[PDB]
Amino acid sequence: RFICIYPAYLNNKKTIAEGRRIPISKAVENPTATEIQDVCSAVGLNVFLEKNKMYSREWNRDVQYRGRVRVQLKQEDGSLCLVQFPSRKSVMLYAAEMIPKLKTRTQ
Amino acid sequence: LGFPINFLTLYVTVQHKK
Amino acid sequence: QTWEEFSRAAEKLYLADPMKARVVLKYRHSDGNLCVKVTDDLVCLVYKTDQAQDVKKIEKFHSQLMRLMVA
Amino acid sequence: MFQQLSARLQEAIGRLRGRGRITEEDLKATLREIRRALMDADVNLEVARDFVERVREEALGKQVLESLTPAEVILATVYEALKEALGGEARLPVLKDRNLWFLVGLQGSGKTTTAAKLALYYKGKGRRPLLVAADTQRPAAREQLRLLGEKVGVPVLEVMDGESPESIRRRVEEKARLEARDLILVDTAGRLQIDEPLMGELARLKEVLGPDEVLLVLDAMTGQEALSVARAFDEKVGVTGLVLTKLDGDARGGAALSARHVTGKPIYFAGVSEKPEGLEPFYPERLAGRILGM
Amino acid sequence: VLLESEQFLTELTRLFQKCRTSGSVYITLKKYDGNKCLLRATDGKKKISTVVSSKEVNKFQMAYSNLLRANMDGLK
Amino acid sequence: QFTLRDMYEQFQNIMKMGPFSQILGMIPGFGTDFMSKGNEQESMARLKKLMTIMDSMNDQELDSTDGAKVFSKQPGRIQRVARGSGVSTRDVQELLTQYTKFAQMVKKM
RNA sequence: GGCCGGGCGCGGUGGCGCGCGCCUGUAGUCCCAGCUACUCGGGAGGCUC
RNA sequence: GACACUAAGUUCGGCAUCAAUAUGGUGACCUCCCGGGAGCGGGGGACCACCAGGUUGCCUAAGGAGGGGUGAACCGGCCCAGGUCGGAAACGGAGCAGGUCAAAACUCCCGUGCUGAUCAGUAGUGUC
RNA sequence: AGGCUGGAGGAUCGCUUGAGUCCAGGA
RNA sequence: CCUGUGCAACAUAGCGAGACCCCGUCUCUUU
RNA sequence: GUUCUGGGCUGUAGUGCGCUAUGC
RNA sequence: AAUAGCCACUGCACUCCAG
RNA sequence: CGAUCGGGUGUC
RNA sequence: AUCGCGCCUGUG
Repeated sequence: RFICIYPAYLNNKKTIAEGRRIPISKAVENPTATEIQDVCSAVGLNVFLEKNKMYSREWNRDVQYRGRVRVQLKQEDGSLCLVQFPSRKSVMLYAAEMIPKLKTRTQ
Repeated sequence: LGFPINFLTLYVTVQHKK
Repeated sequence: QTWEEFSRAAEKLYLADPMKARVVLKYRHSDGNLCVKVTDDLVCLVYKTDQAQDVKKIEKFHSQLMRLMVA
Repeated sequence: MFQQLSARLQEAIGRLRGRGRITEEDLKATLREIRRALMDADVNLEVARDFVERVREEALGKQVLESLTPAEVILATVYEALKEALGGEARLPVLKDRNLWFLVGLQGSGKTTTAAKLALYYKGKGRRPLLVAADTQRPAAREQLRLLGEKVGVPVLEVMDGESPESIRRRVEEKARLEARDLILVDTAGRLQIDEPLMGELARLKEVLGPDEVLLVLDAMTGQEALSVARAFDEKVGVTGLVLTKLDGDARGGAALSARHVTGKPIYFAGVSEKPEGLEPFYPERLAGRILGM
Repeated sequence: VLLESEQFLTELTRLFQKCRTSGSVYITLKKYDGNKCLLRATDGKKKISTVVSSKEVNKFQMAYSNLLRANMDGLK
Repeated sequence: QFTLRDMYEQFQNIMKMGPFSQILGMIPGFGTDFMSKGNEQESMARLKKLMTIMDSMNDQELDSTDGAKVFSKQPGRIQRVARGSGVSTRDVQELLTQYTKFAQMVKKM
C-alpha cells in the first residue's frame, strides 16, 4: 500500500509524456531513486528502496536511471504518518527541493 | 556441419545471460 | 627571170646584127665574181654574179653564142 | 537416469587411469566387474556376455595394453558398446501424408499416457492428431484418454462397447476427414496379461485399419519381462517400434540395453515423466554418453 | 698575138693561174671575117687570141669548156 | 561473404532441424552419447533471443558485408537496437562479437 | 713620114722611158733596160702614104 | 500581289507564385487539479506547428486552402510482431524491425504571372 | 696624110623617163 | 598639199653636143 | 596653239509637216 | 500620237584616207 | 523632260 | 514597287 515514486517524476530533463510530475521550476537535474530515499527517510518518512524496478517510460537501462522508492503515507488506521505530507505530490516536491542540498551533490 | 553449427548455437546461448 | 630573161635580150642582139655585136666575159677570181656582157656599142646589156651555181649556165651561153658565129 | 549402472561402470573404468599402463590380467578383472554390473542391471545375460567380449577385442585392438592411459581407451570402447547396444543411430517414425498408428502394450505399461504424449508431441511439430480409445470392453479405459486428450487439446474418438473394426474405421476416417486430422493415434485395450482373444481382435483391427506404425509401449521398470512381452506382441499382432516408459524410475536399464538384440525392434521414444510433456525421441548416443558421464 | 688552136688554150690556162691572187681575166667572143669567130683573152698585161672555125669547134669546145669550168671555181 | 542476415538464416535452419532431432539420434557415426543430456532446449532459446536482437536491425546493417563495422562507425545504432529488443547495450556488442567470430570461420570454411 | 690602143687612180725620176691597181677597145705588138739636162733610151716585126 | 501592325495559334525552354482570420482536426510542449499500490483512470487552463474545406483583407504583374513523391537506422505522425518495462493476473506503457499517412520536414508535376525561342502563317487593319 | 659617114670595148656638160627615192619642217 | 641642199668604194635610164680607137668610100695630075 | 574641204551608220544626240507601209 | 525603213546636216568620242 | 489621258483588262 | 505596276487603243 505504500506509494510509488520513480525518478522520472522528479527529473527536470524529462518532458511531461516522459514521466515528469512536477513543474520544471521545482524539478531536479538527475534525481536517483537512492537520493530520493535518502531524503525521505531523513524526515521521518517510512520508506524502502526497490533498487531494480524500472519505470515503464524509461528507454534507458543504465543504473543512475533506474530503481523505485516506496513511502508510507497513511497508517493502517488512516491517520497520515506526517501531517505535512498529505498527497504524493507533497513528497515529490519535498524531495525535488532537498536533493540539490545533499552533500553528495554540493560536492 | 552439425557439430560447429550446433555447438556454436549452444555455446552462444549459455554465454549470453539474457 | 633575170638570167633567163637576160639571155633572151642578148640572143636578140646577136640575131639583130651578128656582125656588129660582141660578147665580153670578165672573171675576177680574187674578189670572186663572174661577169658576162653582150654589147653592140649602142646597147650595154650586162650580167654579174658571185654565186657558184651560176658559172655553168654562163659558160654554156658563151659556148652557144660561139656556135651561132661559126654555124 | 541409469545412475545405478552408471556409478557402477564408473568405478570399474576409473580403476585404471591413475595406474598408468595396464596388464591383460587387470583388464579381465575390469571386464568381469563390467559384466557383473550389466547382469545386476538386468541386462539379458547373452547381451551382457557379448558386450564385455566386444569391449575386450575392441580394447585389445586399440592397443590398450600399450597405453599410458588405458582407462580412457576402455571408456571409448565401453561407450561404443553402450551406444550400439542402445540401438546405435537414433530413429523416429517416418510421417507421410496421413498417418495412422496403433499403441499396444499391457496394462500399466504407460500405453494410454504415451498415447497423449505422442499427440501432444506431434501437435507441437505442426500436426493435427486424433486420439482414439480402442478399448471395446471397458468404458473407464476410454474415459482415461478422453480426459488426457482434453488435457493436451487433442480430439478423442471413443469406440462403442463391442463395436466392430469396420464401424470404428468408418467413424475414425470420417472424423479425420471433417476435422482435418493427419495423425491418428489408436490406443488399444490394455490388459494385465496377454489375452489371446484380444490379440485376435487386435490382429483384425490391424487388418481393417491398416496402421502405418504399431508402437508397443513397455514399462522399463519391468526389466527383461518387457522383452518377453515384446516378443509375444510381435508374434501375436506385429510390432514396428517401441516406447520405453518410466525410464526416469528405471535405475537399472536392462530393458533399454537389451531391446535391440532381444526384440530386434527400434525404440522410437522414451517416457521420462507422468506429465503429457514427459516424452522425447530415444537417443542412444545421448544415453550411452550420459551413463558414462561423457 | 694570134695563136693556133692548141697554143691558145695553154696560154689561157696560164692567164687564170697568173691571176688567181689578183687581177681580172678577160675573154671576148666575136663573129669574124676579113665561117669563123675571133676569140681574145687578156689579163691586162699579156694579150692572146685565136680564130675558131666550124671545122674544129667540136674538138676545141671540148677542151675549152673543161678549161673554163675548172679554172673558174672560186665564186660563192 | 557472411552477412548478419546470413547468420540470421543459419540460425533459423538450425532451430528448425532441432526437433527432427529424434531421427538424428537414430543415426550412427556421431560417436558415443550423441545429444544427451540435454541442453538443446536452452541452446535454441539462445539463438531465438539473438534473432530478436537482429529483428531490431535494419536492411543496411543486415546486408552489410561487415555488419560489425557499421556499428563501429555509428555507435548510435547500437543504442537503438538495444532499445527495440529489450536488451542491454552490452548484449548487442556481444552478438556483434559472436557474429565476427562466426563470419571469420565461415570464410575459413 | 705617120699608126699598131684609150681611160681613172696611186707610185717612181729634175724629167723621159717606167712600176702597181681598177676600167675598156681594134682585122691589126713583141723584146730589152735604157737616156744623162733632154717634152729627145735601144732592137725586131706588121700596116699604111 | 509583296510587305507591315493588333488580335492570335504550335512547340521546346527560363524566371517566379501573398497576408491576415473563424470553426473543426492532428501533433508537440507547458501549467493546474481529482482518483489510484504500480503501468495509470479522470478533468481545466496556455502556447506553437501543421491539415480540412470556409471568409477576407483593399493585397501583388500573379498568388488556387490542386495532385503526386519521399519520409530519412534513430532523429515526422499513426498501427506496432517479437522482445522490454509495470503488473500475481487482467491488462497497460515506452518502443526497434515491418507496415502505414488529410495533417514535422523536404521535394516534384498542375494550374496561374511575366518570359526568350520556335513553327504557323489563318483573323482583321494599314501601306506600295 | 686629108675629108665624109657609122659604132659603141668604165659618161664632161645640158634636158626629161604619167610628179623617182615620202628623210625633215609647216606648234 | 607645199618647200629643201644628195643620189658612194659604176651599179641610170634615154636623147643631143660629140674627148684613143675601129670599119667603108674618094683624092694625092685639079686655073 | 581643242572645229579648211570631201568621203567612209563606227557609235550616240538633235532637226527636217519630209516620204512610204501597217499581216491586200 | 504608235512602230519600222530611207536619207541629209550639225556636235562629241574622235578615227582613217586624199587635196 | 517623248505629246494628249482618258478608257478597258489583270486590279497586287 | 517594271514602288511613272504591266498591256492595248485612238489622234491616216
